[PDB]
Amino acid sequence: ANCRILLTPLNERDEQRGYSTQGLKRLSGTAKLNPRLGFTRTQFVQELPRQQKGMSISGYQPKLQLVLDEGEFRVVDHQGNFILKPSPADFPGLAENEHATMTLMSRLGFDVPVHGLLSFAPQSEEELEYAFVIRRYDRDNKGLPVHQEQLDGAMQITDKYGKTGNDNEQYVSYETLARFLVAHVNDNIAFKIDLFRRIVYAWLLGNNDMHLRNFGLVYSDGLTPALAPVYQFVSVAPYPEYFYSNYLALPLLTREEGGRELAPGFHSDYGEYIGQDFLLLGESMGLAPRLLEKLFQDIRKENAIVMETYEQSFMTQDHIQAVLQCYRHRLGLLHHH
Amino acid sequence: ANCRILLTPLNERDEQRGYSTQGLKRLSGTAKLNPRLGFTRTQFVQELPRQQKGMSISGYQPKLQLVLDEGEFRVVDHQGNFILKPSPADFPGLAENEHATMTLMSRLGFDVPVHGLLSFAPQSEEELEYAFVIRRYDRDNKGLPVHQEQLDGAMQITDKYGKTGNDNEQYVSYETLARFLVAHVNDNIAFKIDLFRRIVYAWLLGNNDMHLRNFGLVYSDGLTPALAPVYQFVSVAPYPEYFYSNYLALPLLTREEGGRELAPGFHSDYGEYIGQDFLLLGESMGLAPRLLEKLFQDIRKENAIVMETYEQSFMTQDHIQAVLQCYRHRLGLLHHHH
Amino acid sequence: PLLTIETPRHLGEQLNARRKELGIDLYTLELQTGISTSTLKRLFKDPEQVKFGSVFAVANVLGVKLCIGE
Amino acid sequence: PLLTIETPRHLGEQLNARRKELGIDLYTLELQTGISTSTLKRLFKDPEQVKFGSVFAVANVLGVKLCIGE
Amino acid sequence: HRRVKVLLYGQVVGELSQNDSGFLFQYAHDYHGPAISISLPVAQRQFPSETLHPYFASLAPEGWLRQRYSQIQHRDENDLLGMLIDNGKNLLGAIQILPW
Amino acid sequence: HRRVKVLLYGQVVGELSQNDSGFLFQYAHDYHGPAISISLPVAQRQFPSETLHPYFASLAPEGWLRQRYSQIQHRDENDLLGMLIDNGKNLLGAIQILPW
Repeated sequence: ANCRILLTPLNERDEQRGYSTQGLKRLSGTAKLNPRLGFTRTQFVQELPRQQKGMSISGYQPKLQLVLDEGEFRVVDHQGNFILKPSPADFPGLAENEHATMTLMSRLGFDVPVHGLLSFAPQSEEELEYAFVIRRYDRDNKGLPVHQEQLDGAMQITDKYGKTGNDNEQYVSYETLARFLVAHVNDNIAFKIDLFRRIVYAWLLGNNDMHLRNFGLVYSDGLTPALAPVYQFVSVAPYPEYFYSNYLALPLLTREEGGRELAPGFHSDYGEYIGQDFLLLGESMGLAPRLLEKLFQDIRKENAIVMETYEQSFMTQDHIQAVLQCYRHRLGLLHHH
Repeated sequence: ANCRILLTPLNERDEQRGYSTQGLKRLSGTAKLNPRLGFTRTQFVQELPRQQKGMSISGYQPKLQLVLDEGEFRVVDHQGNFILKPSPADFPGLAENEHATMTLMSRLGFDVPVHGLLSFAPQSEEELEYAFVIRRYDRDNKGLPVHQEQLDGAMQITDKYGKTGNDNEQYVSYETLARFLVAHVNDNIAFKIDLFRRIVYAWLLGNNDMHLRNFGLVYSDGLTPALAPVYQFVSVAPYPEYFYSNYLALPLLTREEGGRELAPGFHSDYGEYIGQDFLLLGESMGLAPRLLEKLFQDIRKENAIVMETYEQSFMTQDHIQAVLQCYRHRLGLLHHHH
Repeated sequence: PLLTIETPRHLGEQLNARRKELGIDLYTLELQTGISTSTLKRLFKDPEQVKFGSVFAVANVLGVKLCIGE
Repeated sequence: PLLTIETPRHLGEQLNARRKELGIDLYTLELQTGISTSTLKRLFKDPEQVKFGSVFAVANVLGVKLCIGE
Repeated sequence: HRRVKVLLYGQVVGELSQNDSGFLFQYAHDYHGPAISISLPVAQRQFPSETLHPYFASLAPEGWLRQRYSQIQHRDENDLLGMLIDNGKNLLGAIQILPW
Repeated sequence: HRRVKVLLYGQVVGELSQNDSGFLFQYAHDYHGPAISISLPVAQRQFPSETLHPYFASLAPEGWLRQRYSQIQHRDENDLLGMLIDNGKNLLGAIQILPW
């Protein structure tokens, strides 16, 4: 009864279709879009053997390049306008996870490309398999290429996680990264709040793989760069090994680089990142203390949206149960200054 | 007694020479300049017939181009560094008139090129004849050409008095000239005050010949132009046929352009320009009233300089007296304001 | 992209226009800058009677740079 | 020919330097503009606490243009 | 009728032409330096006029200097307004008027 | 061990070469437009380095997309500027990696 694009309830006229007219409009730019793909999974997604074992979940996700031919999707081999991310073979339901999270991000007001869930043509009367589709952000209105760059390259960092030393420690942090960003984009307060909330919400939602290749710079309005939209936002809470590996992808504070110093929350009885650690991050960004208090109050008010969006999503419940456990836990830690 | 360059009193040393060393330095940059020219007037100045009459007295003035070879002045026909201005044949003592006026303008703080009086080589034991010499402002320290341009061409006016129709009426005014200037130079208050004082002193001293070609634009600071220094300031008061032609070269206020309207001073019982007229001029350039009240007071306290400079100048006593009623009469009219 | 400020009202009008295109409400500016909302509504219409430091502060928190030329 | 104002103090020193290079004294500015000489001295030291209209007024008197960029 | 080169600071910035309908001052399409006069902006490039542009007329000397030059060199008192070519090298400022 | 060309917004910006000692990136001397990265300013123009420049190294894919090419072709990461050419027409942005 919920929309496979917007996760909003369907309206009788749309219930049988499974997609609201609002969602089909938002994705394609046309209301006559066919979200039922005309190809099966195995027709274009060829599974390679063995893969790896120590890779992050994103490294197992296949990517297909899609284009919109007269309201119908068609797989191209080079330069598409859409990207289709099916669930990896070993992580069933990941596409519904990315769709759930990125819908929440969009509902919380972040800059998110239009996205949704498309289904593969069935093979033999099995349950329909749905995959995650998203519009590419390095294209403009006429589908013309827009230049972009990932942060690992801009910061001249050789590793997604900053493991650039003679040990196993990380030498780039979210604080250090934010200081780099304000040096090269427009320093307005609206940008600083958004970036601060991206970091707090990656922690709250369990995205411990927001590394330097998941930040981007878009060269749209002339030579001045802008922060790229949210992407690759998945909650790792349903997967306990990958989740218990790290609290976030990067150290939160600059004092933590190289394992030289611990975040204040690590010395507390909670032993993880807490609210005072995120206050110190905001302080370094130049956010006023009065503002951060209000910023924290807003985040508390948004758990209503967080509960709702995940509960009306298409993930498996034991996965939804996992995300809300992590969220409620870390949202509780924000109160400790 | 007084220096032929600076008009300041000479000391015993320099009395017989007629020139102070401090003035010889201002003119040339060297203390052993020879201001006694090594050529006669008829050597270079041809005696030209008097063409018509009733023009400007400057339209009869010869001009010679001089260069400084060592401490000696030398006549060239191509681009020089000095301009020598003899007294016109029909107007004796005009060179001493420009020197007195120009020295005064320099003493009143205006931007004035260095200048003075030089003597022609005599023919046979006669009265020494003096001419006005002045350094060109379109030259820098190295003597390299600096670009400039006169106002009539800048404003695209085909006559220096603005008689651009067959009314014979004047169609450009000092109010309109200043409005054009601030459009193309930097409008700092320092520029406006200098310009406003230039126009008031042209009226005070009897310079009814500040036409559009006695204004200039200098292009020194790259693209930004600046108003040229003061040049061609002479008092017409000694010469009545020319002095009663106009109170000023151009109409004062834009309301008088082409004769459509009269300045308030002409409607008053004084019948000429008065203090109110120059308030309306400055109050059109953006000068605040409290500033204009102060600017008038500074002009009153400078009357000590005007008396002193002219009385010690090298003009005939009848000429000095003519200029000083013009100054004293018009300086009083500055009081009739509000 | 350079715009010469003609009057103080001009600057106030541009800054308020900039603020709205960034989606920033007044309460956020009060919390960040410490300038009261009443003074901010003042600044965004005519900042003629507003301290220069506040106008300069609001311009910075909005990403606006101030220049001078001749 | 453009200078980015870094701080309010940076603006005051630039204007005061422009004022001195033009030969204008404080009493001339008080008559033209109406801002007192004591406040003009504060304007050229640190105009953080001076009304923005007073700073804009002085900059026009000195031939200084005020622009905004991003 | 006549065609003459215009140069500022020793380098040619354009050309002044005269025909039957009038005069035409032209900046060279490759000159992007300072303008010779605020009456002739570099951005406009081409300048037509039936009578001589007021800038060019004003560079000619007048008075005693126009009399000494015209008593010995008979130029057409008005039709040929190019007395500037004869005086081109003795102009005020950094401008020269030189024949082709 | 190739000399490969880089393409931004469809126009040649320069070329990236691999020699004996290391790599060298060369903004073409006539290019005065936007730079392909903030790590690579147009002003420096020349860019030598021992290892692959951190920009181009990050332009190469890493996940399921890299294991596809590592399954068919599989050069065991022996040609560092020579893994970008397998997808030089599949890069994010307006950048292209094209041989000669």
